[PDB]
Order: sequence, then C-alpha cells, then structure tokens
Amino acid sequence: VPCRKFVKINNSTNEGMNVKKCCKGFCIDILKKLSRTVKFTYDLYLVTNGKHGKKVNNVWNGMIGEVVYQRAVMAVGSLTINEERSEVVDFSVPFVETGISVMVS
Amino acid sequence: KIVNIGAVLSTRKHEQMFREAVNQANKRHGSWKIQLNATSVTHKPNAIQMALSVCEDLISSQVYAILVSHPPTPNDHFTPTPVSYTAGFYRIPVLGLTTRMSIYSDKSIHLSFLRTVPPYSHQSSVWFEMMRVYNWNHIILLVSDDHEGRAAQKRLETLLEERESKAEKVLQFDPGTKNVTALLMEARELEARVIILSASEDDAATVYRAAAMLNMTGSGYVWLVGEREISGNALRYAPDGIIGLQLINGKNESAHISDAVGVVAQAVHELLEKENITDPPRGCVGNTNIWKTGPLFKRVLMSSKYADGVTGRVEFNEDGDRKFANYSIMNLQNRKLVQVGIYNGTHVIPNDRKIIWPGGETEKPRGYQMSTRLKIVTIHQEPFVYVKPTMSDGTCKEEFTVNGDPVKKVICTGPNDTSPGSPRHTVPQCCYGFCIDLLIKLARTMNFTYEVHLVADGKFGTQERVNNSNKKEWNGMMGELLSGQADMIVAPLTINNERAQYIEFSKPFKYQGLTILVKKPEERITGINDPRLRNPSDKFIYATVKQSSVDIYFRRQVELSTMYRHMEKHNYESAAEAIQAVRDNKLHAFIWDSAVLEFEASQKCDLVTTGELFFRSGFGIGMRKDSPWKQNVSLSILKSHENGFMEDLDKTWVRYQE
Repeated sequence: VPCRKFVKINNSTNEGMNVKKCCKGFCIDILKKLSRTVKFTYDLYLVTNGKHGKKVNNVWNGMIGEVVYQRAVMAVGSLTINEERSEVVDFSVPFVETGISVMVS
Repeated sequence: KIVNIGAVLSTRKHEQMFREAVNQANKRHGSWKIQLNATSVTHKPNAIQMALSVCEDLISSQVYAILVSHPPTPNDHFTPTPVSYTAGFYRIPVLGLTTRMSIYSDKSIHLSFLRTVPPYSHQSSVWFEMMRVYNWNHIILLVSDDHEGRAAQKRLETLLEERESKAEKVLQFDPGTKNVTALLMEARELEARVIILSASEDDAATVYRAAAMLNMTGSGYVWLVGEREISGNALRYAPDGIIGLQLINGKNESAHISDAVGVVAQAVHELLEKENITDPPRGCVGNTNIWKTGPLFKRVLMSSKYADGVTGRVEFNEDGDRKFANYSIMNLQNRKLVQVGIYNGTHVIPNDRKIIWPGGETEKPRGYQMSTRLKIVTIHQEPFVYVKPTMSDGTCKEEFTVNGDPVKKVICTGPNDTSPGSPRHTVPQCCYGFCIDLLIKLARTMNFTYEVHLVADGKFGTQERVNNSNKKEWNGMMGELLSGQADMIVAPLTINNERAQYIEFSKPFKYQGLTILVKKPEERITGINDPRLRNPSDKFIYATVKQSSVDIYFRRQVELSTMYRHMEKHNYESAAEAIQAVRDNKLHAFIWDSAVLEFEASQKCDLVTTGELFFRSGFGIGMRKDSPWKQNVSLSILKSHENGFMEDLDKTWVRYQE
C-alpha cells in the first residue's frame, strides 16, 4: 500500500517533501484485512517526529504525540504497552504474544 | 365552501372562546369565501352511548377536525379512543389535547390520530438529559404500566444506543400489588441509586410507602419522578428533596384550545391551496367507502410548519408529537414545591435556587457504590485451585512451603461432587493456589473485601438451546455471572469472540498454547498434523472436556468436523477424569493447554506433551460490563505484569518442578 514520508532537505530549513513509498509486512496485512471486514476508508501515513513515545515535560513524541494530541485516530502499528500509555489512551485487546528477550551467541 | 369543526366540550366559557377563535380565524386570511362552522357536544355519564352520539353527530356534521378537551374526567382510564377509531374508519384526523398515553403513539393502531402533546417517555429523554449533565451511566428502571412499558423500554434502549450502554435492572409487573419490597432490596444491593418510576398514583404511593418503611431516603439515593407520581396520596407519601417535572401550560386549557384552533385553521388554509379536495360523505346510512384523501391530508398534517403561537413553535414529527417544549424542574423543599430548573428544547438551565437533596450536601450524590465485597466464583482448576477439607471446623492448616512462605489459603464454599452423585452437599473448605494468591495481591492493592465461592459444575459454559421457547442460553460460570449471583469470574477463562460480545474483558494474565497429553515406534503425535488423527478410528482415542470452549473453537473450524464427530463419543466432565483415564491406559490423546500439562509432567514423568504449539492465546479474568472495577483492576494487573511478581507466582507453582 502507498504512504507518505515528510523528508526534510537539510537542517537549515524546515521545508521538506512528502515522498511516497510502498509498504508491506504484518501490520499492513492486518490493516488490509480490517478494511476487508469493516469496509471503511483509511488514511495511512508515516510519522516523522521519531520513535514510539516519551514524555519530556508533559510533551509526548512520535505516535503518542500524534494520537494523544488527536492529530490521528488510532495506532495500528507496533507499540509496547505500559501503565502511562494505558492511562493516556485506550488500548484494544492483545492479539500477539510479544515479550522481551536477550540475544547472546 | 364550508369547513365544519367538531369538538367535545362542556364548559360554556371555553365553548365561547372556541367559537370566538373560529370567528377570528378568518380575520387575517383576506376576503376569501371559505366559512368555518363549529359544533360542540357535552357529556353523558356513560361511554358507549357517548361514542355513539358523538360519532353519528360528526358523521351528520361532516367535520374535518375532532377535539377532546376534558382533563378532569371521572374515569381514570383517560380514553377518547372510540371517536378516534370511528374517524379512523374513514381516516379523519382527531387532535387529542389532554392525555399523553403512549398507546396513541402507534400509528398502526391509531391510523388518523394526532396530538399536540408528547408522551411521558420523552420525559425520560429529559432524564437522559440528566445523564448528560451530572455524568451518570447506570440507571434503575421500574415500570408498572404494561401498556406503555414496552414503548418506554424501547425509547430507553434507543437513547442508550448512542452511548452503547445498558440499564442495570428493569422491572415490569402487574399494577395493584404491594410486595415490591424484595425487588427494592435487590435494587439496594445494586451499585447505582438512580430510581426511574413510571406508574399510576396507587403504585407510586405504594413504592413510596415501601421505600419509607425500608428508609431508602438516605445519602446517595437518586429520586426522580414525574407529575403523575406527585399527586393524590403519593403527594402525601412523597419524601422531601425529590426532583419532579412540571408541564408548562399543560393544564392551561384556554391557550391550548386557541393554539389548536390556530394550527387547524392554518392547516386548512394550507390545504385549500391544492386540488383533489374530497369530502367525507354521509357514512352513517349506506356509505362504507373510505375517504380517498386520508393519507394525503395526513401528509399535509405531517408538513405542518408554524412560527406563531402562545407558547412556542409547533410541528409534527414522524410520531406526530409536539417538540421543543419548555419544561419545569421542581424540588420538594419540606413538603413544598420549589422550582429549581427550566428546560428548553434540548438544554437544562438550573436557576439561582439551590438543589436540596434528601441525603447530605447540595451537590450531586455520587450514587455509584461499587462492590466492596466481591462475590468471587471459580471453577476447580487442578494446578490453580487446590481444595482441601478443613481440620475441625472452618480452619485451614497453615502448611509451609520450601521457600519459607506460608500458604495463604481462603475459606471457600463448594459442593462435594456432581449433581447425579451429590445433588446438594455444599461445605466451606480451604482453597489456595495461583489465582487465590493473585486475588490476595489484588486485595492488598485496592480498597475491597471479597467472598470466594465455587461453581456448581465442572464446565466453563456453552451456548445451547433450552428445550422450551427455542432460545439459546448459557450455563456454568457464564450462567452464574450473568444471573447476578456472582461478581467476578476469577478463573483461567478461555477468551474468544462469542464471550466478548456479551461481557467485557480485562488484560490476560496467562499466555499459552495447545498441546496433546500422551504416555511414554512413534508414540508421539506431533500435533494436529498426524494423518492418522485426521481420519480417526477406534485405536487413537483423543478427547476433550465436555462443554468446553475448545469444542466451540473446533466447531467454528468446519474443515475438521470429523474430529468434532469423534470427541463427542468420549467427552469427560473434568480434566482429572482424563488424567485418571490416561494413567490407567484407557485414553491415548487429550487436547489441552500447555503449562497445565507441563506442570502435570513435572508431577508425573510419564506425561509427555506434543511438539506442535498452535493457538497461542491468553487467559484473563472474567468480568462484568462497564464498571468502576475495570480501569483500576486492569492497571493493577499491568502493574503485576511489569514487575517480577509474575516470576514470584512462577516460583510458587509454575517454575518449581517435582
């Protein structure tokens, strides 16, 4: 499926371009099957702020900054769940069992 | 070029005002040749010959609008029905003016009846506007009148469809009785305190006296009734601080008649601008043909738009009622009616008068008393629910573990055996294990006590048609939770699609898959992909628990229905029966969860699990609907997930092997 990415030219100006790219994988298939079942219209794009989310003096970033400040509707992509994220928004039921691990030789 | 208007009116002053309004109706409409004549009739103490006199006199008069304007009728039925029915025999609109019964709301029964008053269910809409102000989400409905009770519950469900919430308890029964006190004590045990009442004066006074004998006028109780429930002896039995409603100009007869004459006159002058103007003939003698422009004139009445009147704007909707009416909100300050609010078309404005409540402060009573004593139901899980009989009387033997930790048991109440073996022998014994210590951690976390009991069977609960009335019902823990006898299913409950359609869920605590219990040539099965189990025989005996969720999960999977027709011959009641049968070499395979069979393999080394790990799902805590024990409890579960308390619970039973 197509999406956009606001890539800036330099650090001198804040002006950038919305380069359109293609996407596939797991969550893309999940979103396509949700569009098959629910039969809605979606607005898919990418975030350019950064990672998942981190509060710096009551200011969130990334997908948390997009959803909590209501610049989007929902986060379909991958996101870890802890206490304050469940405080600020309402997660759905978990579907995949993904914990943490340590890689060694 | 004449239009006749019929009315049933007794007082000569309102008849003179009616004729004056008919005479002044043609004032501002120019010098057009239309004439308006009025005919009014009185009342005979009966009702059949009254219906006869009025119906044949209005057939002989050939009127177009029929009015009934008698609020002090001696009969408490308030039925102008037969004149409206006789007009509906020829499809003639009768404009009712006094009563507000919902049985007139049916346009299928009342084909040609209109009215300029709403029914009382819209008052509940105003009470739905009470839900938009004070942030209330749980109500208690009580309707005695079965004529309007289904329509009131339908309107209530239509209003709650926007929030997608449900009422906590609804009640419909026969008016005239006095024992409703047990239902009031069951409503006392509920969390909400919102009392919504829809009955006559006798049932209202009965429930007022029943609440006064039970002393239900304390703090937190919500009292909210209408104008019918504050009259007669119900006004004498009315507790103070109650919040009631008042119809602005609902009793004011003269302005209501004048507005009705204005509506009828402007509707007639709108209808005179059209062609195909038929007339109802002399239908009393030899004329049974219907009036052909019945629904046409009804549609003319559907598009009735107005901008003038004494009170406000009048317009007929899809139900034919009056919208945007101004209401009053009264309070009973020491047996005295004090106005505390006004209501616009959709908005409530309280005035500068204080809102005096029957309990404590003048603010809103937070009448959602959450369950501080949770009726905990559970099923006998073998690695999770360890049940032991007491030593002498209700005591628990405090045995110590290998880690220096005493076992924290609980006084649970459970039966001996199944219903054919032991029908009714229920004793309190000692229960402990995984979910027991989880509930102890939850009670250490939050502000509640509890009550641990068991379930009457060894089944989770399946949806099956009961033999009468052809209705699918539940049983087991779902059958006991939805019945109100339980509060929270603390059990490794199988999370699937069908259960979440009816109740709400929490975050899962257990995460595991499916496997096969065998006994140790390939003695193993390697999961479902064994071709000898795809087409089974009498050799490889694979089975499952009777009425388990695995049976429903395989019933949805229609591609392996042969396994659905094979496990039905060997359904066992409990998993301990399966362990006893596979130890004695009567079974050969058993579909079950992973970690329970891993714990049993730690118990007995001959028990071997299979290779395939499919349906990696999660087990959580069975919950009710939208409840104050949802967010706090889920945050407590997530706090238990983030720390090493799950590892501590593994150190109790899961990680330790034998």
